[PDB]
Amino acid sequence: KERDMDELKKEVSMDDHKLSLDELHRKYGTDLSRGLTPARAAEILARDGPNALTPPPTTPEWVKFCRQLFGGFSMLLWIGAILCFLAYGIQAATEEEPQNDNLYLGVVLSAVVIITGCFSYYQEAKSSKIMESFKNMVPQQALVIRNGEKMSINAEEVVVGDLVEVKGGDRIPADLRIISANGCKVDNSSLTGESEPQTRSPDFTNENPLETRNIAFFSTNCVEGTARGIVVYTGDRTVMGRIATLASGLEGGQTPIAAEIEHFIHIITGVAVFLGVSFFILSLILEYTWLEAVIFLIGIIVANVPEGLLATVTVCLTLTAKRMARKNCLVKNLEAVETLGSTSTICSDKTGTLTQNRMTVAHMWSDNQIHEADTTENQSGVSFDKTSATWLALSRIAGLCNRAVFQANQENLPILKRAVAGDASESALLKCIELCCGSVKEMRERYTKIVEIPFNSTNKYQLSIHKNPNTAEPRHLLVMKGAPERILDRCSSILIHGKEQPLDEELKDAFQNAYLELGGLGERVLGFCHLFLPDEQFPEGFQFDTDDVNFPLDNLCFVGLISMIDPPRAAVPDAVGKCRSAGIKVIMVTGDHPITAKAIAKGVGIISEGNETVEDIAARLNIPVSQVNPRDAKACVVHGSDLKDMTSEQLDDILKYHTEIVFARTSPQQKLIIVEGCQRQGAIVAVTGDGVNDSPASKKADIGVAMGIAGSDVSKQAADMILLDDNFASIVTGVEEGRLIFDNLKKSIAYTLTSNIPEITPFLIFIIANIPLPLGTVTILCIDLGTDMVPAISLAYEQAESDIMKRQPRNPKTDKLVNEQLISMAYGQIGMIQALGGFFTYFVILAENGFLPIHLLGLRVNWDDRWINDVEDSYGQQWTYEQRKIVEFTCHTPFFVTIVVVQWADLVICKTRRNSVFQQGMKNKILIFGLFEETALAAFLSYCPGMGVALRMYPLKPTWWFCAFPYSLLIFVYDEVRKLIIRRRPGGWVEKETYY
Amino acid sequence: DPFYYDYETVRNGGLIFAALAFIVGLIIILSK
Amino acid sequence: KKFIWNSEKKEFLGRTGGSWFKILLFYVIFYGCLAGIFIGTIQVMLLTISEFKPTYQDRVAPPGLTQIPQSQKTEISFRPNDPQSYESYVVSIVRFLEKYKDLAQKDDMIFEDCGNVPSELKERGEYNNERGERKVCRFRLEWLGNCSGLNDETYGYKDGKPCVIIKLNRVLGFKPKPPKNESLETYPVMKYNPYVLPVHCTGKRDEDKEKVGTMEYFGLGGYPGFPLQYYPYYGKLLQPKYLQPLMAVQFTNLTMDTEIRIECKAYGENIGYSEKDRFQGRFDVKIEVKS
Ligand SMILES: C[C@@H]1O[C@@H](O[C@H]2C[C@@H](O)[C@]3(CO)[C@H]4[C@H](O)C[C@]5(C)[C@@H](C6=CC(=O)OC6)CC[C@]5(O)[C@@H]4CC[C@]3(O)C2)[C@H](O)[C@H](OC(=O)c2c3ccccc3cc3ccccc23)[C@H]1O
Ligand SMILES: *[C@@H]1O[C@H](CO)[C@@H](O[C@@H]2O[C@H](CO)[C@@H](O)[C@H](O)[C@H]2NC(C)=O)[C@H](O)[C@H]1NC(C)=O
Ligand SMILES: *[C@@H]1O[C@H](CO)[C@@H](O[C@@H]2O[C@H](CO)[C@@H](O)[C@H](O)[C@H]2NC(C)=O)[C@H](O)[C@H]1NC(C)=O
Ligand SMILES: CC(C)CCC[C@@H](C)[C@H]1CC[C@H]2[C@@H]3CC=C4C[C@@H](O)CC[C@]4(C)[C@H]3CC[C@]12C
Ligand SMILES: CC(C)CCC[C@@H](C)[C@H]1CC[C@H]2[C@@H]3CC=C4C[C@@H](O)CC[C@]4(C)[C@H]3CC[C@]12C
Ligand SMILES: CC(C)CCC[C@@H](C)[C@H]1CC[C@H]2[C@@H]3CC=C4C[C@@H](O)CC[C@]4(C)[C@H]3CC[C@]12C
Ligand SMILES: *[C@@H]1O[C@H](CO)[C@@H](O)[C@H](O)[C@H]1NC(C)=O
Ligand SMILES: [Mg+2]
Ligand SMILES: [Mg+2]
Ligand code: NA
Repeated sequence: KERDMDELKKEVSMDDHKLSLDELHRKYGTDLSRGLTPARAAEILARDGPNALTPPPTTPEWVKFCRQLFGGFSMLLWIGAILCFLAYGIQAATEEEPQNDNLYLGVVLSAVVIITGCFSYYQEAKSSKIMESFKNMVPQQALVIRNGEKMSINAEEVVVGDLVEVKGGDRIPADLRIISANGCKVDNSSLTGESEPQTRSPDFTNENPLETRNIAFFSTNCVEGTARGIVVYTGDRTVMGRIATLASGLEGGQTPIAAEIEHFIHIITGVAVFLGVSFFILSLILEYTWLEAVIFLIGIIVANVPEGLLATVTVCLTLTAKRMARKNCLVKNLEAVETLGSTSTICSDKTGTLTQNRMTVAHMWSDNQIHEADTTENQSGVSFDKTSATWLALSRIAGLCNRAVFQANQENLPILKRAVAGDASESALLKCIELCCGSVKEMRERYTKIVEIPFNSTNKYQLSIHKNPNTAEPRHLLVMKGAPERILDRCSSILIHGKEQPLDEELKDAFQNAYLELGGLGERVLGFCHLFLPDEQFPEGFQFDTDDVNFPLDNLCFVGLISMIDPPRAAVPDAVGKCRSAGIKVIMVTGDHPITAKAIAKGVGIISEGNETVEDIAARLNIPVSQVNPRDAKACVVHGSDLKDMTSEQLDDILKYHTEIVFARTSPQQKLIIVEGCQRQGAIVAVTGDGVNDSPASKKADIGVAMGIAGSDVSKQAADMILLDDNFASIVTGVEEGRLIFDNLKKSIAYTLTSNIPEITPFLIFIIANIPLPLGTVTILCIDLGTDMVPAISLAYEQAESDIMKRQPRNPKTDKLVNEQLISMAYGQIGMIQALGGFFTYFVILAENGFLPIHLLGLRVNWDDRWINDVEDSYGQQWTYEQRKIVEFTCHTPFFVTIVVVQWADLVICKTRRNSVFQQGMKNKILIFGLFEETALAAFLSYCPGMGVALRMYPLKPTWWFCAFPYSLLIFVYDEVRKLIIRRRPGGWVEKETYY
Repeated sequence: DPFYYDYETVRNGGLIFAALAFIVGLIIILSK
Repeated sequence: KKFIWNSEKKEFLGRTGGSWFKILLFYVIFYGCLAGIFIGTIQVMLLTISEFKPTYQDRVAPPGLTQIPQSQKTEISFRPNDPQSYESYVVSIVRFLEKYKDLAQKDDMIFEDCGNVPSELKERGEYNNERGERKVCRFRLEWLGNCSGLNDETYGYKDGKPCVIIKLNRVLGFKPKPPKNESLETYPVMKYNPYVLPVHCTGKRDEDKEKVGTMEYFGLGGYPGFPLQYYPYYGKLLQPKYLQPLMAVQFTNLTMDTEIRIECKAYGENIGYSEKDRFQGRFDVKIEVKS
């Protein structure tokens, strides 16, 4: 009955916050100033559970090891091993002196699955191992008022309905119901995505518990001020608790690479069983009994299974995941390394993902001129002009008149990432002055503060007077900051290049348009002014006690505005542009305010400059918004309030007709609904986030991307890829590698699938033409799992043939990893030539040793006989059993060598899918070593002492090594003219039939 | 007699070829 | 939902008609070229070998030693009474010796009377075709006494004391070289050491050697071996209807109702052996005359 449990969690939360203080204390039974007796606290603590989310569901290591031993590819190898032991049991119980070929093959298939499981498991375990080294869960004790006294207890010992006090800096323990605040501002960024610190007031403000200010939330941090509140929700019943529990209990889906592997096996076994069955009937039609024909069916089906393609595909995926871990882009799931490339719609988060989630001084005003400050996370941008007197005055107004200072250990840390004590706005100002104006320590103590006035509840203004250390004037320096509407009313003089001027409207209106420019840009602006107090009316001995009008409120000298906002990360805009370049639809999904979300969207690239929303057109025409046709609006902003009242068809139309979409004020549950709406179209989805609200979105997405440091633990675990460096450009690297390894996997698969034809055709014509066996079993093992392993592994190292970040995302219903064109190439054209080359070397060996090829027909009848030691060749010679068997095995060895020789050309042509080898080039050193090792190993297997005894591989006469050369050269020339017609003629024949 | 083949010389040459091609390939993947 | 068979917009088994013809035409031309290439190279391969000699003969260095009753496991188990029990043996002996009858060797243009006494080798020039079809020395069934074919007693060789003839693996240009007069302990044998390839049978261990009482050999003129006057072989092309020498072996005093192992080892300098191939040079048999 867990379906209903998950459905009651996909719904946005309800509450009882809108209650009078008396109704609340009556419902919960709690003293508003004394809390409750510790007795009641322990009685609830041992009643419903400690205030902590239930730990994640532990995953034993034997379970995931058994997981790696299964899947889809390892399962095909399992059914192959089963068929091998079935054939061996049949052959054993029914005929005399049965052979151990099939048994050898079954144990080989079992070993293949075990080895693949051991290393794939070691890799996934290594990812989780280095992931556990990031859980730095430091216990945090809460301040609870019980029985009329203040005590600091563990966060888990907190219960429902008891007074809890929080101080600026402390973390909100459970979900509280504020009862009394003192200018308290909390941080709802990790939960509701609200960037700027939202204040918390005891009065109920909004019907939505998330938007209202009378509710403190789990995992939120009280930025500034102090407040009180009654615990309404505790443990897993909390807001972020229901979100995390929903995240763990969601479906992961089927990755694109996995679906491609499954469809690949569909074609492999399709042709495998077609061959096995048609040849089973063919063998019965010839002469072989049901006992023999059953072994033929099993042999042909089992022979058509790429035994080594499992290890090659695994190493391929592991190699690309290695490159991901090199750039601090760790993937938890191995196949998750491919999903980025196949993505065609990225749903991103604003706060903490698209942005830096930190107040930063954005723009400044001076000389009626806007100066943009550098807002990059690592300070690698344009520096404004810092040589004017207006700046030397404004910087002192900000560095002095501000309640912001660095803490103790803030020494070795950079100027931005260091911790600042106080308001977020004052922190941004302190960092900007400490960064672009030397230092604020000696600059603040240089002007000894006399009397200050903090921020006011009404007409919010902050002023202070300081002594003047200049060597030319002893007049007192008074400074004040505040909202521009509060400072314009108290100003008459204006600073410009060092001198003053009146409040003429020619430049005052120019100040108003600048205020609306920085404000309309989604930023928060402040005004800074100062004035020289006359030392004749207020001497150096007079003390301006903060009581009456000791300072002139008006007639001040305005220097300039200073705006601020959370800026996007450094490579975020460029990366968004790269994703749009690759044809990936970028859709912003955030719970922040739309006025800021739209500005960040236009600033990063989600909303292209020039495109207009459905509201922008109504504003440009001065007409109601209900009149404009939505088809004339490319982009659109969708509010969460309106999203709650939407159907499936409506969301489908929102995504179908609008190319640039921005979902604002959306709850985490709505984030999940949006991801589902994107998946309904049938496109690959990637969710990039950091907060707990991104957990149900990162889980249900085809691939989730969490920020490694600025992210929350729940969304980091529910994701499929972690960015340990928070460099969002890693998303671009990922979408590039995902396409790169996709094409390289195609090449490597066509390579392993090409060798199947010359591996099976010997047995096929052995059944048909009744000729001696041309190719042996152990030799086939030496090809699939011996030589070819290094070339197939090297095929992963191939680079881009054209620009992959230029082509559009692959269509999942069209561009299959193994389409019908690859089968027409490997099984149809190249493998066919390789099979003919093997048969040529075969007939050469037998014809030179006395058995003419025409004479080899119907010869296996007496050839395989172990007692007819007088088998006439074409010259009348009598061959014993072991003599002719020595020839057959020393005929299997060159067939194997022939395979390596034709694999040289097959590897060189598979390295390039469209380009010419002359164009791409043998710059792949792993491939060069692949051919050298392949050839040296093949020669060693034939000439090592004791191989005709152990592996029954006998030495070769040197002329055998040249029997395969013309076939390899032919393969190379044919595929080269193929890629040449593909280049010159990109229309359809060579392209839609062979280009795979 | 034509019923004899110097298999030891061919075998020795094949093993020397296998040794040289492998050490050369190792030099190939060690570009320094 | 799986009716991709056809549609009103033309598809059969997956693709259209015009597409099926294009692909089929391509595959026919492609595979046709592949066939012509394989045939041309196989023809060059045929041009690198001759018709009178195999280009390599080292894989048949030690000639084999076969027998007439090609048993399923080199075992001779039958009943001295039941005629159908030993039918499989006699059938193969008669068919083997069917080409040695006096009527089969009647043409004097292809047969040559070697002689009643084993003589030196008979080399008929070189192996080229400059000379005509060489002659083959005759070998009448009378040479194998008490084990002859259908001459006077079609005994079937099985009424107790069976017969098992041995044959030397026919090899082109092979010149048998018997051991020197300095015979390194070769088990009582006649002094006709220079013009006959000796072959001596024996048990295998202390048990088999005791169960096998007496053995009687039969050959050309009474020698247990192969005469050198019948070698070397000049291939089937130049010497068709060639008759390699034969030599019979009869086991008179056997222990009935007991399976005993016999090893007929052929001796000589040009006769090699092998621990892996029990037929190269030597020859084994498991006789059991169960009554
Ligand atoms: C037509 C058969 O041909 C022969 O065997 C074939 C088939 C199979 O037996 C093979 C192994 O065992 C098959 C194997 O199955 C499949 C393979 C592994 C397959 C591959 C799968 C893959 O993934 O890569 C390669 C390709 C072929 C293969 O590599 C091997 C190759 C060796 C085989 O030996 C070939 C035998 O002559 C058989 O006869 C007798 O065995 C026989 C008797 C049988 C019945 C009753 C009485 C008998 C008495 C006898 C007395 C003395 C001697 C034999 C007796 C014939 O019936
Ligand atoms: C071939 O078989 C005949 C029997 O048909 C053997 O003839 C006997 O020979 C012994 C001497 O060894 C005489 O004592 C008998 O009187 C003979 N019997 C008959 C009926 O002739 C003959 O010896 C055998 N030949 C060989 C070479 O063993
Ligand atoms: C043939 O073999 C038999 C054994 O089957 C030999 O005769 C036996 O001789 C032993 C003494 O050594 C006696 O104990 C047996 O009773 C004898 N058996 C028979 C049936 O006579 C015989 O000597 C052998 N003959 C030849 C010529 O080798
Ligand atoms: C039946 C088969 C063997 C025909 C063989 C024809 C091949 C070997 C010939 C046909 C055209 C030739 C190519 C013509 C163009 C180029 C580009 C140049 O920058 C390097 C040489 C290169 C790469 C030549 C290599 C050899 C080549 C590919
Ligand atoms: C127009 C040109 C390029 C066609 C080239 C055809 C050549 C490469 C073909 C024609 C006949 C072939 C040869 C046929 C006979 C032999 C002898 C054997 O023991 C090794 C293979 C070997 C040595 C083949 C090598 C390739 C070969 C020489
Ligand atoms: C197409 C070109 C570049 C490939 C270069 C590698 C060729 C020339 C090499 C690869 C394997 C080599 C063979 C390796 C093994 C043997 C056995 C040895 O006892 C004699 C040499 C001989 C017969 C070599 C002849 C040359 C050969 C065919
Ligand atoms: C071998 O030696 C014996 C005497 O030891 C002799 O009678 C015989 O003629 C010799 N044969 C040859 C071919 O030398
Ligand atoms: Mg966030
Ligand atoms: Mg294979
Ligand atoms: Na997932």
